[PDB]
Amino acid sequence: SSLWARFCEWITSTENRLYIGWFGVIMIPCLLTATSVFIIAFIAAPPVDIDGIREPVSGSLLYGNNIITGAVIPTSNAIGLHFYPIWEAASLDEWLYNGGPYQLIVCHFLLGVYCYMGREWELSFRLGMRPWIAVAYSAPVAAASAVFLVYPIGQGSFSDGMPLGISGTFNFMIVFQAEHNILMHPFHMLGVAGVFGGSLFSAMHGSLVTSSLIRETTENESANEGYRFGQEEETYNIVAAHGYFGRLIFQYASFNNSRSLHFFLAAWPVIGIWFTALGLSTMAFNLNGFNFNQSVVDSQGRVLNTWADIINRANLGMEVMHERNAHNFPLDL
Amino acid sequence: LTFDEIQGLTYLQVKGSGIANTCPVLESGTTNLKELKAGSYKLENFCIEPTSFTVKEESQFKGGETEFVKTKLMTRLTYTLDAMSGSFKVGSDGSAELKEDDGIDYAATTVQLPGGERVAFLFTIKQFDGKGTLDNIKGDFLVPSYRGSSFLDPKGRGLKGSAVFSVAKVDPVTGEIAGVFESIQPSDTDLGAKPPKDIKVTGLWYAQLK
Amino acid sequence: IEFYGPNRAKWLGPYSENATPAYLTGEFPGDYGWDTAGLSADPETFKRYRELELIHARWAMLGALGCITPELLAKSGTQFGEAVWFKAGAQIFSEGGLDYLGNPSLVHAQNIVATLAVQVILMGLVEGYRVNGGPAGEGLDPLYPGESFDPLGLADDPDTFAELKVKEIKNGRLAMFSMFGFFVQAIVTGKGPIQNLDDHLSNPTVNNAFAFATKFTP
Amino acid sequence: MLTLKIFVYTVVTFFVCLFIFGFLSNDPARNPGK
Amino acid sequence: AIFRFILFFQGFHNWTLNPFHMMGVAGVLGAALLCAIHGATVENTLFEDGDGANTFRAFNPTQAEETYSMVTANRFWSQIFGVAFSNKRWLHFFMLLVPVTGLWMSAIGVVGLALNLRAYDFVSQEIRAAEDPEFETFYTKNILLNEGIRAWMAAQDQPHERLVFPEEVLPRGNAL
Amino acid sequence: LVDERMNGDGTGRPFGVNDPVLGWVLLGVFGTMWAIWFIGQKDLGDFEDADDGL
Amino acid sequence: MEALVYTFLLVGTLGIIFFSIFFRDPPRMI
Amino acid sequence: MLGLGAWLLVWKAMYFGGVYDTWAPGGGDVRVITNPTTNAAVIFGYLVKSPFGGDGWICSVDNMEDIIGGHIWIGTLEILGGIWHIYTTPWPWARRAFVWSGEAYLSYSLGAIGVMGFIACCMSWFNNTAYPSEFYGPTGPEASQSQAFTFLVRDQRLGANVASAQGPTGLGKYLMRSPTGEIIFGGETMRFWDFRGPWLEPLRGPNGLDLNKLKNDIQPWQERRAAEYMTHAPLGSLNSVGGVATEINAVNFVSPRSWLACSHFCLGFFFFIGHLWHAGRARAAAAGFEKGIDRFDEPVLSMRPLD
Ligand code: CHL
Ligand code: CLA
Ligand code: CLA
Ligand code: CLA
Ligand SMILES: CCCCCCCCCCCCCCCC(=O)OC[C@H](CO[C@@H]1O[C@H](CS(=O)(=O)O)[C@@H](O)[C@H](O)[C@H]1O)OC(=O)CCCCCCCCCCCCCCC
Ligand SMILES: CCCCCCCCCCCCCCCC(=O)OC[C@H](COP(=O)(O)OC[C@@H](O)CO)OC(=O)CCCCCCCCCCCCCCC
Ligand SMILES: CCCCCCCCCCCCCCCC(=O)OC[C@H](COP(=O)(O)OC[C@@H](O)CO)OC(=O)CCCCCCCCCCCCCCC
Ligand SMILES: CC1=C[C@H](O)CC(C)(C)[C@H]1/C=C/C(C)=C/C=C/C(C)=C/C=C/C=C(C)/C=C/C=C(C)/C=C/C1=C(C)C[C@H](O)CC1(C)C
Ligand SMILES: CC1=C(/C=C/C(C)=C/C=C/C(C)=C/C=C/C=C(C)/C=C/C=C(C)/C=C/C2=C(C)CCCC2(C)C)C(C)(C)CCC1
Ligand SMILES: [Cl-]
Ligand SMILES: [Cl-]
Ligand SMILES: [Fe+2]
Repeated sequence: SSLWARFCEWITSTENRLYIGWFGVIMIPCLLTATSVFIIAFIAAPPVDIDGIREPVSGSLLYGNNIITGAVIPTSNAIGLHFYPIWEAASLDEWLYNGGPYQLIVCHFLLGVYCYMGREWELSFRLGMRPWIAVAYSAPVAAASAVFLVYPIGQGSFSDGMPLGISGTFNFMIVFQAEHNILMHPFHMLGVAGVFGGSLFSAMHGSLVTSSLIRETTENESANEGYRFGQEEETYNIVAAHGYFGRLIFQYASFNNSRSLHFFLAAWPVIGIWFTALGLSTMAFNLNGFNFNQSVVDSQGRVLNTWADIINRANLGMEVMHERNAHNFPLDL
Repeated sequence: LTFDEIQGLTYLQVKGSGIANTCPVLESGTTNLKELKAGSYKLENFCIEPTSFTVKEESQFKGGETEFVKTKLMTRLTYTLDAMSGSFKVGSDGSAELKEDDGIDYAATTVQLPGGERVAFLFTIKQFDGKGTLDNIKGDFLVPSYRGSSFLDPKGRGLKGSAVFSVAKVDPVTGEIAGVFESIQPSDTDLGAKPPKDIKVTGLWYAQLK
Repeated sequence: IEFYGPNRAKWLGPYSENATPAYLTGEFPGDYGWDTAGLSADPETFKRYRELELIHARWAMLGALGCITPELLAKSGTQFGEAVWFKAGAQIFSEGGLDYLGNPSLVHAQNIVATLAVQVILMGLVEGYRVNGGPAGEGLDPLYPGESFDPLGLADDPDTFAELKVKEIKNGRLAMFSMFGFFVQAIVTGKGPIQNLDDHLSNPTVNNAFAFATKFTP
Repeated sequence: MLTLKIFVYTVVTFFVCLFIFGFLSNDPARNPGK
Repeated sequence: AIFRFILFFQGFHNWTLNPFHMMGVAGVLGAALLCAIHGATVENTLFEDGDGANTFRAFNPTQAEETYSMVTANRFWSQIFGVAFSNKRWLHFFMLLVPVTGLWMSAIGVVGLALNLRAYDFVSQEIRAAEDPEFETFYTKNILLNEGIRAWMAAQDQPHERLVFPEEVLPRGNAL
Repeated sequence: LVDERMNGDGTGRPFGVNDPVLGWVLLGVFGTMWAIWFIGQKDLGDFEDADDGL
Repeated sequence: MEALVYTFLLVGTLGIIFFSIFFRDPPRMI
Repeated sequence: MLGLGAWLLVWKAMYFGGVYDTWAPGGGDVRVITNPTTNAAVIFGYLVKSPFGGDGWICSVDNMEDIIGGHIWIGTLEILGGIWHIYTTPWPWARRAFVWSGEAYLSYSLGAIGVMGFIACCMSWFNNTAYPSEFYGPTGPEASQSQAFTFLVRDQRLGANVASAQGPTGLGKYLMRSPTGEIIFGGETMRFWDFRGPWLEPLRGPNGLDLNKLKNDIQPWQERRAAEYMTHAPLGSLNSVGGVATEINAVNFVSPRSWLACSHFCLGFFFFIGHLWHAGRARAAAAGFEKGIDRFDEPVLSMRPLD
């Protein structure tokens, strides 16, 4: 009947193909804004003073960068944590010099992905599922917000955020190892265990289910035509697969319940990523990694060397070369 | 604002508006040229505003004659050299002898050209001696070095311009002198890898005798 | 219905005489029972007082909004000469006549006795038409006509229109009390009312009203 | 730039007000229900 | 010591720029993605068999029914993400196929690095940056950083070379 | 100065508002959206105690 | 010259994404 | 009860002994607040100001008068809200907007307290008024400002100029400009020019750093604070070794600001995840499918296909 009622019925319909919902009205236009700025700025952005030391940095395809070296340059350090939109700038040849589109794209992309998580709640509630997909999607959201928002707040500049490009990502990672020693940090090792265990468990489950498919086709055609869509028959003998796994390793490390197996798959890599999401946020506030410098000492008092005392030399080599034209006072980068 | 109108403000009121990047505007003091006594004075706050940065575009589009081209600033509000001082004589008939020794005498700014080409340059009035009578106070300054000798090139290896003052308004009591300012200086070169460019800067200035 | 009936929201809560006055029990919007002087014991007197009160209400709303709006607009971003409703009338005499909205290319009004004459003629027309019924609607109800000057048509249902009656009367009583406040503030402080609000919000304990408590001393 | 700034505030506040008055408009009953 | 090996590749070989290593990280991290997706989907579009809210107690291991609504999860991920699976044969086979493809396509690049055919510097940006000074891409910062790794760590990493660099030879950075 | 700019960084103004022309747009969108919602209130569930919860 | 090749490859990848989303086979029932 | 809790702090400021201000001259000192600034147009500025740099959110609070006046506001407001809710009931626009159950009430409080944790983190890392530098230590920008001021006071008394000392790249080694025209220190504290500390503000004039005051008006207690803050800058480690990661085991130091910030950021982020748990589960339990899709009545096989 009424305009608002018909509009709400359309926007909470479930028959339009890509669902919208009520978080969708912030998810859709803001991410379209971020995409439409990023595609332009990856192609035709003028060089950007990332350092504030009057040295512009080329990042776009038109100025002698390929797909790997192409990147959206982050904002200058003199800009700091100041909110710097288009309308506060003088011209569009002045906004793009001082780290323009990074400030726009990051603040758009974060508001996009949080509302995308809300949308993943909302469509599950509209269909009648149980609502915990957004809880699992909270992990890469945290991993994005730690490098795009939390760490530049901690360092006090938007310069030290991750550059939006392939060859810029590694120049973020190596200098982060230089100043913070991420490898000697126990949260990061928990995240390494998370991603490696996630790959192991994915390959293991996809092996042990594909190894028990019930023969329903021939041996000339595809082995994927044995599953007609929307049936009620369990296409993999989970009893035989669990018996094979129990003969393979252990009978008390069973996980005979399929639901317990799926809880374990849902909770291994998510909790793996959450600890690195905390670890970046802790290293943002200058709470450093480990430090085993000059630990092994002989009976006289001289200094022996270990693998930590080689990683110290590698991090010295990175540190005395990162930001080569800025640092004068001997610390605090 | 004037000088006391600026210093009546607090730092929380100055911070965030651009009032700090200004000479204080001088009141009605025109044509007081006979109201100028002698003495080996000094200046209290010798500030100089620029208002237009033009670059001699050496590229030809008409003939063998090149003009100066209005452009855009690039960094942010990063001009108006401040707190300059020295030794500043006023003579008999209006012969000013103005010597600059101290203060923030340099500011590095970048400026495009229409055509998409950036040019960095210093704005330096280091060690200027202007000895003239209130119309063309001429003399030269130094453009010391665009970057230091300890600068690292991106792969780990490795003058004098013109300046003309003028005097427009004179405070007879406190010695506050305003006026207009012009200068022409070369650009940055990366040590002969790129030939320099002529740059004209126009503006105003302000000073307080003491 | 809560708003009118034998159990309406009376004018003192539990302290409203434990009973209405005996000559009014609901049946009309805005009935709380506050007639303690008893001035409307006769039903035709009571009908005349409703027919007067509703018109004072509908004028008091416009008199409120016209005394708020220029102090907003001129202090925000425009120019009026003077926006305060003291000197809103004195804009004809000021410099070249009354520029409506501060624009010497629209009305630019002079000739104050001609404006008075146009007001007398047109208000005589509409205040005769409100009594007898003329064009754009025959006179059928002196208070609630409901015809082609009410184009959106919300008075179709009896109950929702019965609630909107009470909404109009409640807003009317509030507008009258506010306009009395405007007039007394205009007598006392001699300043604009939104200017009085901005003066009160700066220091609420000393610019209250009691600073202006020794003005009328003999 | 002010012509841009009015437009940006207009679009932002339109979408945020659509959000808030969407969720006030009877959300937890547009489910499959019981 | 594995950390020393990682910084060994990062400072001598520049193992970062190897497309085979890009394949490897894509395989590993996409498998870690799809594990979490499948685990948070299957037990979330689950059926109704028990009474209490503890849904783990409502599974017969000897069962001829299902335990998760394939149609519902298909409609879910079709309306959020776009493309969505419809064949749980192919789903588990794809979970099989992703990380082994990543690890084999990393092993090929480790072979190519063993032969010292490293993904070190290009032609074009280097010959352009030797000519034009102010170029300074993140690429030409990573190379100038890896040189700082390789000139500092070597003199104590490998003593059988028998080299002691003077401090003037080291990449200093002009008093950072 | 040399050029023209809003100079809105570091000010500390409510909602980033500089002109009252800029200030009116907030209410001018909020009130109309509220009015459309309050009209749309007709076709919703209004009730005494028919509450949507456990 | 090669920038056009780069842009053509990126736009073609996005086009295949578009056709994969919208012009798929319908996942049909029993 | 919370309103009386706020009025306890108001009474302790106004009448009982006093509160340690960090902006009293001659070093920080305990004083008695006499005029708490309770201007509504000033106090409701901080709730609306932009949460980015320079401007700052309520972490940019500076005055103990403003702090105690805001607590006067909260003490009135919470008592008024209590007297409101004891005698009122929720109105139908809120009786249909909410999920009314047990776990839902926990769900709202978890998200609220997660926002509380994030605000506490950004308070304890940046502020120096409510968390004074003499008690908790220097802050992030304060360390860099202290280092630049210490080396300027060092190199001033030897012969080199403080103004014309051109740095490596043309910019000032010691003094340079802000983006908004002020005169500040150089190096990398151009990201930290928004700093306002009591050891630096008497040396700060209308345009920022007064060159005359840096020539003439340096205080010995300011010298001592600057000499100790660059020594005890917040550069921790998990094994409690101070300095950078490329530093030998010299000083057992981690600042308490780092522990407070990191711990409350993690403990707020987990409450946020708990809110994303319970706000889904409560509305699902109120709807009636918190235990799974029923096999008979399925909401998908009634709908249209999408094709
Ligand atoms: C049970 C508690 C209760 C009390 C104490 C009141 C109080 C009042 N209500 Mg009521 N109400 C109460 C319950 C409720 N009221 C209402 C809804 C209403 C309405 C709509 C109205 C009232 C009105 C009134 C007034 C009726 C008598 C009067 O006209 O004042 C006369 C007496 C005074 C004005 C004395 C005031 C004392 C003050 C100190 C005087 C100041 C002295 C100055 C110094 C004098 C200035 C000096 C000169 C020289 C300038 C009275 C003030 C009427 C009203 O207030 O209109 C203005 C009115 O219209 N009430 C509801 C909702 C159903 C209630 C439910 O609980
Ligand atoms: C033009 C003024 C006016 C008039 C004629 C009426 C008329 C009426 N009102 Mg009403 N009213 C008004 C203004 C007016 N109202 C205002 C401003 C308020 C808000 C405070 C109310 C609030 C109100 C309530 C709460 C109730 C009524 C009721 C009534 C009805 C019976 C009472 C009666 O006999 O009133 C006769 C009134 C007059 C003859 C007005 C005399 C005016 C002179 C100048 C004396 C007024 C001096 C004033 C009291 C001084 C202080 C002013 C300040 C408080 C504003 C009657 C139809 C009752 C009812 O059933 O509603 C329909 C009822 O319960 N009135
Ligand atoms: C902290 C404790 C607390 C809690 C849990 C509640 C909870 C509630 N209150 Mg409430 N209230 C409180 C304190 C609290 N109140 C106080 C201290 C007061 C006195 C001012 C009130 C006064 C009050 C009234 C008058 C009413 C409620 C109502 C309600 C109910 C619905 C709220 C709603 O839908 O609007 C949630 C809030 C909004 C939709 C506001 C819009 C949100 C925008 C985006 C932000 C702007 C708000 C504000 C200006 C913030 C500035 C911005 C920035 C600083 C973030 C709910 C049970 C209503 C009800 O039915 O209960 C009787 C109602 O009518 N409350
Ligand atoms: C379980 C671990 C844990 C631990 C050990 C701490 C420890 C701490 N937290 Mg904390 N916190 C935690 C978990 C934890 N938190 C979690 C999970 C959250 C949610 C994310 C928070 C959220 C949180 C906030 C929001 C804040 C802290 C703060 C603090 C610190 C001071 C506590 C305080 O001010 O009391 C709080 C006090 C009360 C709850 C009640 C006090 C009320 C009385 C009436 C006041 C006394 C009146 C008067 C002044 C005294 C008498 C005077 C009289 C004569 C007049 C302390 C280091 C505070 C801090 O210092 O920030 C860094 C702070 O602002 N925490
Ligand atoms: C100057 C700026 C220029 C900006 C240009 C913007 C370009 C991008 C616009 C997007 C175009 C592609 C989608 C359009 C097709 C579509 O609507 O689906 C067709 C269906 C059909 O619906 C049906 O649509 C019917 C209307 S119609 O006649 O069929 O069109 C309707 O009646 C019916 O109810 C409904 O079932 O629409 C819907 O399901 C919902 C409509 C909204 C969904 C589209 C927005 C999603 C965009 C994704 C954003 C994230 C991407 C990030 C960047 C990679
Ligand atoms: C709402 C807005 C948010 C969503 C927008 C983004 C949507 C992304 C759509 C992905 C399109 C990929 C289609 C795969 C081809 C396709 O259509 O798959 C179709 C396939 C359908 O499965 P079926 O059950 O129908 O197969 C039946 C069997 O017979 C054969 O499998 O779906 C999947 O398996 C999902 C896998 C998605 C994997 C996506 C990974 C792609 C990564 C990105 C690659 C491009 C790089 C981008 C850089 C430029
Ligand atoms: C610096 C200070 C910053 C202060 C920020 C203030 C933020 C305000 C947030 C308000 C939240 C309101 C929540 C919804 C409130 C809500 O639930 O609406 C519903 C409510 C009525 O509900 P009902 O439907 O039950 O009404 C009763 C009948 O309809 C029953 O059938 O209406 C109100 O009470 C509005 C209250 C004032 C709202 C503000 C006034 C709106 C109009 C003002 C716009 C002017 C228009 C000018 C045109 C140009
Ligand atoms: C009921 C009762 C009962 C018991 O028994 C007894 C008693 C108590 C007696 C009673 C009571 C009564 C009362 C209270 C009354 C009151 C009234 C009023 C005040 C009205 C107003 C009323 C008021 C009103 C109308 C008002 C109106 C207004 C207006 C139009 C305005 C206009 C205007 C404007 C726009 C503005 C411009 O620039 C000008 C002018 C021209 C100025
Ligand atoms: C002492 C202090 C102060 C002040 C304080 C205060 C006064 C505070 C308050 C504050 C406030 C006053 C806050 C507010 C809050 C509220 C909110 C934040 C809201 C939110 C929203 C919501 C909750 C909603 C949601 C949803 C929607 C969207 C709609 C409907 C419903 C729902 C649920 C669905 C100062 C400044 C001085 C500073 C210092 C400290
Ligand atoms: Cl530094
Ligand atoms: Cl680098
Ligand atoms: Fe699985």
